[PDB]
Amino acid sequence: KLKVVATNSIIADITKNIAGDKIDLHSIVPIGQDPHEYEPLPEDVKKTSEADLIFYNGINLETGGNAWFTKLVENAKKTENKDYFAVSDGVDVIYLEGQNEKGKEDPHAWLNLENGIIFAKNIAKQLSAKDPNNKEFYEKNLKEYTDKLDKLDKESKDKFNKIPAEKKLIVTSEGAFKYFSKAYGVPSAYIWEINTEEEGTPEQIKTLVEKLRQTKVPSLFVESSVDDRPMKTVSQDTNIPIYAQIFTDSIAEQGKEGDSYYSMMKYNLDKIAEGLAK
Ligand SMILES: [Mn+2]
Repeated sequence: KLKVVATNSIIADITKNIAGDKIDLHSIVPIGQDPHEYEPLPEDVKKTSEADLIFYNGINLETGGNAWFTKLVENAKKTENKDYFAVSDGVDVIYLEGQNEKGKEDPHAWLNLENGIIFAKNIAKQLSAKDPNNKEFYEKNLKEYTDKLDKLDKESKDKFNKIPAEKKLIVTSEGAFKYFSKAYGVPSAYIWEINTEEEGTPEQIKTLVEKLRQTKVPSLFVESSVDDRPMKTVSQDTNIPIYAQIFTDSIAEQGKEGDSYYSMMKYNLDKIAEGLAK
């Protein structure tokens, strides 16, 4: 069976939904861990060597740890677009605020279901290319999976319409909501823009607090994959309660709510809608 490697639990989850049990999947970044700067383990390095097909997010996700993914994929002598593929190829890339080049991209594409579908299309493409036997299975799973996602996106484009503008702000630690914001029309603020930066300096915190004091935002959120101290601080300083943990860089641990791309997207939608209705 096809030996596949996903860099993180999101891509891995999407992959499972395409490949079912037709492949040997290994997911590098453990659930709940930050996929921006990860130190691949020996099993990770071995599985990547043996892999027929490696999926990563690209658009500047796995290029901290000073390019851990690049170095992973160097050492394993793998070739871009032959052995490994960025599953974000195709997304309308959004860039980080201020800096603006290759390495100014914001990686968080998947917080837009349409992009989640693009990922699935890319994942399915490559699975088929590399394992033509199961081409049909994949495409069938794909069509089903993207329907599931598309429905959900279709249903959610409205969720936020009734939120009073001055409450309508998603606040999370990392600025991982740019795509979400664009897709569902709810602005987002944050303590640090991307996890590769210092995380939760008194300055970032002050900046966010001062922005928040100007709002009537009822709830802050905190992602499942970051230290929550900084946001607790924001919470305390603005007296805005942290309403829910949500999912940016990772799906939930096995069995919890949100433990798949689809249901983490569903969870986020729901919790944020409730959180901001409060
Ligand atoms: Mn992130």
